[PDB]
Amino acid sequence: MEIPVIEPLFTKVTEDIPGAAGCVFDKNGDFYIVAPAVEVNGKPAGEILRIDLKTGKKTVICKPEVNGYGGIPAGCQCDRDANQLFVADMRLGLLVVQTDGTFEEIAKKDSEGRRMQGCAGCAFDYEGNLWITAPAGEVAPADFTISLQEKFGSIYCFTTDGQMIQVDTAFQAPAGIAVRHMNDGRPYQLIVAEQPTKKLWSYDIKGPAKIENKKVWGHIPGTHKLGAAGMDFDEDNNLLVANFGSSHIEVFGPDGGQPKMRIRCPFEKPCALHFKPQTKTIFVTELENNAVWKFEWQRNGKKQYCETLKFGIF
Ligand SMILES: [Mg+2]
Ligand SMILES: [Mg+2]
Repeated sequence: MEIPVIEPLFTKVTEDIPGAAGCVFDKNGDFYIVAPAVEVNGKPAGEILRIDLKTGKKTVICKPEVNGYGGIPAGCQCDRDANQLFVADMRLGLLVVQTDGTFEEIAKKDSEGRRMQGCAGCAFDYEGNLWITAPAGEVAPADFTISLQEKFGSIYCFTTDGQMIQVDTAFQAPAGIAVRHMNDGRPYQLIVAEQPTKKLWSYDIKGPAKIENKKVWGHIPGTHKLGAAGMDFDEDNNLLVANFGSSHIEVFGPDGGQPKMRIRCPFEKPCALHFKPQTKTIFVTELENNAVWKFEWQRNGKKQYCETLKFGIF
């Protein structure tokens, strides 16, 4: 059982973005990168940037900061009803960021009164609930910590009613995250990457912030220390998963298990992925060259929540 590999042509899009992680298309087809970077001394110096795709030129729209504590934004999703970005920050929690660069911190505490943990990945379901991974410890002003060895990583659901609910915990560095939907649009499965354990986990989604039947859903190949990072579904509900401790993007079928195909990259350390809406084009961030690339996949992406806005014919 050798896993078949393809080597499509990758094209460089932009470069020199230290930590280039989360990326997203907004409702105008503009492209954003979050850059969870620090300065030499270690002070957070996170950034959210917009990329001109015909030129690769970059524009910093936001340097998140709260009480002089800098952000480490890592993951991002675009909203549906308003063109605004929900941003998962490893120092600041969940931010909502306008295209005009202004932002709001969403929650200092969760629904049980606990201080919020720093967040990394997030995925809207089609009902507008945001599922979030939190591999960091408490948000600032607490000292930064990371569940790369100890199991204090957590999962949240930020519901359409405005509740920040912790739905599971005791993960070792949860990273990427995605929601599988049935053909009729109902959220069905939550998939969570547990980065250093090489596991992808699945839950049955029974409602807003109600998940159960947790199980190991997929295995990430590779012998290195870090496995899965970012992930996204294609329109057939194949899950593409950046394998950080490698030069590959893994492709799982709807049934999980072992990858049914691997995509070899011209670089190590793939981090985040995102389809361009209505195209087969996948954008990939990677931390060997701190750069962004694109390549063509075999079919279009699964529509993100922000693509599901509909309007009465009147
Ligand atoms: Mg649990
Ligand atoms: Mg993505």
